[PDB]
Amino acid sequence: PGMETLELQGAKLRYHQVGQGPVLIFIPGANGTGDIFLPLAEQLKDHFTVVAVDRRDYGESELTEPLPDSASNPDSDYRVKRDAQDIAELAKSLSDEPVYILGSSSGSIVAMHVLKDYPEVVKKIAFHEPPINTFLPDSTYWKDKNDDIVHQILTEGLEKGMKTFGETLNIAPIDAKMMSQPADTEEGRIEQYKRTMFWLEFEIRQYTHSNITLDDFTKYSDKITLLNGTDSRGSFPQDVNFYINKETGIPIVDIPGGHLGYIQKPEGFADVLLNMWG
Amino acid sequence: PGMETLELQGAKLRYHQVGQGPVLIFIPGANGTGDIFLPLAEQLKDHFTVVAVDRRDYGESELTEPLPDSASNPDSDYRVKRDAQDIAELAKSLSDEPVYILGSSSGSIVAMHVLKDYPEVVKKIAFHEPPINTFLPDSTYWKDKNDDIVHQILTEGLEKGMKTFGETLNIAPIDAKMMSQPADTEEGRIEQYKRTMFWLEFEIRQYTHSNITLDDFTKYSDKITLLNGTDSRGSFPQDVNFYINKETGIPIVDIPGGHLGYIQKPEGFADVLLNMWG
Repeated sequence: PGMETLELQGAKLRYHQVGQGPVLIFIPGANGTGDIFLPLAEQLKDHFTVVAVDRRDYGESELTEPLPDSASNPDSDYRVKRDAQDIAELAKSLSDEPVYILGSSSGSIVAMHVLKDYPEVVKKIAFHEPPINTFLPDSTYWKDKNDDIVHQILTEGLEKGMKTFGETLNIAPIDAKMMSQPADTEEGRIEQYKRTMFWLEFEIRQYTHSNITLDDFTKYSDKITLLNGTDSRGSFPQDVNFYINKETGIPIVDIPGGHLGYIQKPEGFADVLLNMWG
Repeated sequence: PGMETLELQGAKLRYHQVGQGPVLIFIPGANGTGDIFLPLAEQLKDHFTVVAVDRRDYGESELTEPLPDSASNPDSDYRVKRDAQDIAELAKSLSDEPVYILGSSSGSIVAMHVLKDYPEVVKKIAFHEPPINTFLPDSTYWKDKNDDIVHQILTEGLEKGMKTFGETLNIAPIDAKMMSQPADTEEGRIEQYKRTMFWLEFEIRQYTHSNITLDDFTKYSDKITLLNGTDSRGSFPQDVNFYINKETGIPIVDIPGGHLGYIQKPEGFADVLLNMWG
């Protein structure tokens, strides 16, 4: 709304444009959207054609293709180079002459890569408070500090909500210890976080309130066995089975282990499945 | 163990298979991957052809089409129905007879939908500790609690996120205040958290250690201005501009506001820009 569109490879790039005169392209930082520049643009519109971009991963811009799987790697250069190319292609569609460019924060980093890889579109460029470290002395120190902070923030946020969730459902301590144990590797721990966040957004609410009724069980009563772990007593999922059994007559079979008894006590769990179905 | 693949609409479904005899399909819960059943499958492989599935969004399975946008909706049934469909088409591809099926946790919910919508593929089925609340007398209490845990993770990321911006970028706290001001609708707040998580994983490490050298600046030193805010003195980004200035001679221009001075002091910011470029 109020925004123009430039279609590029993998994205529809949306930007605000106001004013008259030489093109001045503003590149946003962490918020990623050009609206943060509109009060500044109002002050400038008599001297520049001000262009404030939503970078392709943000705001009203939209990817038309998924990012490469490699983009989640901390060393990936795909996004920063693609953002820089976005600016250069937006510059050429708006002007035949080199333009004015200002980026702030990560936007200044994009602007450095515009200058490096497409200097032909740069008349003048400004780097407002850039947080890049690569050329600093001992830049590995700052790279490692950033990698650590990101790791800490992501992993710590989920463990709080995962404790609360466990206490709500009265999951046994044994079970909660094991379905929250952090993976033995670096990539194992990241995949855990991604897995848990997908589960939170896309599974737990959708599945636990899905359209199942007791009528759906009684039709096929003779086929159903309900399994409660002998080490997970008092937890919410056992109450769910207790209710099904109360209202349908379908029997509960007790089985070793807790909520994860199939991995906690494999031989014991198996023995019971053979009792049932062997 | 190499996994088997079944190509379905929208996904390559991957699964482990061991043993002989009637088919027995294990459906995983929140971890989403069948490998959690491999010790149990070893106990049963003399009696059943054991099949332990990676549900299509997890593990070695892979989507071949994006998830629908509406899958994010807490009331969406796309994923659980598609999960149940996957199991039934797996059963038909493995066996001309109805098969044995066991799901645990959210996998037992998938198993309920398999029995409900594809009863013809179920010989016998076990629901191990299901966390579904829909048919319970107090469903609403459990459902509202789940929505609330999910809501918790969102709002804790919001406030931890103000701590993130000031501690990842090392910037004055008034600037981190503005960078983390809550969006003014709930839908906007959900997008805000996604935008912070994306920036945290996909932007800050990749950009702040991208391949810019001081030689890249000296080559176009005449085009470049470094911008430091007058209200954000002391921060790491100003230290970066100080180092660039020290090594290349490129001038630093002070400009009103802090790290976000273009919106904090738009007319003071513009006046400086016009002295540089107007």
